Formats: sequence, structure tokens, C-alpha cells
Amino acid sequence: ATNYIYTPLNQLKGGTIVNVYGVVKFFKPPYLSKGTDYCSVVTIVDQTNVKLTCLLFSGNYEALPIIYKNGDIVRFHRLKIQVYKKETQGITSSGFASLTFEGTLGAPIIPRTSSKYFNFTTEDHKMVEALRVWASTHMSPSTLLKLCDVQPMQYFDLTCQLLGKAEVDGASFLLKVWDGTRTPFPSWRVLIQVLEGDLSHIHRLQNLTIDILVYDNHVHVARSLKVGSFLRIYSLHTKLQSMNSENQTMLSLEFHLHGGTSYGRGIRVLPESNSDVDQLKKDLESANLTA
Repeated sequence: ATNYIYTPLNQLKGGTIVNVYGVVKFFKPPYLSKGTDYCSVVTIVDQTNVKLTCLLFSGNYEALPIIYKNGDIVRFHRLKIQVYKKETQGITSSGFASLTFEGTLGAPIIPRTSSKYFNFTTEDHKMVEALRVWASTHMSPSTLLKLCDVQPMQYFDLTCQLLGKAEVDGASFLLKVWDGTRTPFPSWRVLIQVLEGDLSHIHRLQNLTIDILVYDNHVHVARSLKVGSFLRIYSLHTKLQSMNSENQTMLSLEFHLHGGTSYGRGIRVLPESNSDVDQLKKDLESANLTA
């Protein structure tokens, strides 16, 4: 018989492999580490109010938890528990598997995973609903910032559609994206020599598109993106520039995806099965009719 036991986050012990359920408080989307496998960091919490940071490694990008935003609920199978610098941490073990669900009350319960075969019972539904109830009061809803509401200098997660790509200087790469709304100040424009995508469409959209410069480790990822796909760019940084390189006063909003993975800086492609994409498509349609 198949009997999966889930251990509360406050009853975890080092030197053991377990199964856990939790709400995502923080996460770094999958990224190619300096090693062999892709890496993803996920900090989860449950009713015990105890936090657990998990370091997940895999040779396949999709084998890692398919998390799209904080608040998502995950189920982890074959998670090893160990101590690192007196601090308990979770790490991938052989056969590691995960299921991810939306974390909002009343939301559809559709398990997301790359696994071809996986257990899913009424006990899982109960577990998910139980975490949604808990989170509804111990966490904040999900809230999607449009470009028209970005502030002069802040970090934020942007849901958008990719319209163009362009090499710059190897250390950085350009992504031209849009979400159907206009920034409060015109986007800066990186000098391009190269740009792949619908040039006429881009030109017709004018300031509806913005220029995003990604650096270092983010470059190869940006280079592989398919024009026209939908993306979530985590911890994108806006910076209002009031002085150009020639010492002239002006106003332009820059968008930078800085090197490193701190605070989840990264990019995840959103499938058309994502609810946030359905909403985005309608905004794009509306903006397109007027442009």
C-alpha cells in the first residue's frame, strides 16, 4: 500500500528524508549554477509558523518546483533534512518531486509538476485548502503591478510579453517588453546596432514598450527566450535617471535586472495556462487597438 506521511516543519530532524507541505514565503526561480545542476532556493512555512529554507538541485530545469509567485503552495517528496552552520536546511535527495498550487482561497486546485507519474489524493486537497486558510490571514494577497504604476526607484516583479531581443556587449543583453500600459516617464533606450522581433510592431507601440537590460548570469537565459512568449521578471529594478552621459539634464526610467540571484532576481517563462497571462493578453489587445 502507498502511504505518504508529511512532517510538520517544526518536527524536522537532521539526517532524515521526509515529505512536506508549505506556503512559499521566498524563492529564487531555477538558475544554472556554477556547478552541474540548475538550482532553486525555496523558503516555505506552515501552520507551525516555522520557516524552512530548501536548496534544490537538478539536471533538468523543469524537475524543480514550478513556482510563479510567493504565496504558492508546494508539496515536496523526498526532501533531505540536514544542518548547515547550526542551521537546519532542506536539500534535494534522490527521487525528489514537487507539486505546486495556487495559494489563494477558492482558487482552482491544479497540481503543477514535470513528473509524469505522481500521487494525488483527497488528503492533498485537504492539505492545500488547510494551508490556504492559514495563509489567508498570515500573508498578503496576490496584486500585480502594471508599468503605469512603477515608482522612480524600486524592485518589483514584472509580468509582460517579450517583443524583442538584442545583444549589447556580452556582459549585458536587451529585452524589449510590454504589458499594455505606459510608464510614468519614458523608458530609457539602449543604443542598439541585431534586434530580433517584429520591428514594425515595436516601432508602432512607441513608449508602450520598455527596454530592460539584464547582466552577467541573466544573459544566456535572456538569449534563449522566445520572442512573443510571456515572462515574469523577478526583482526588476527601476532607476530614474536625471542626468545623461553628456551631462545634460533630463528624465528617463531605466530598468535593470542586476547580476546575481539575491532576492530572487531571475526570469521565468509563463505558460499560456497561467491565469495572469489571460489577464495580460486582454490588456495587450486593448492597448494594441489604440496604438
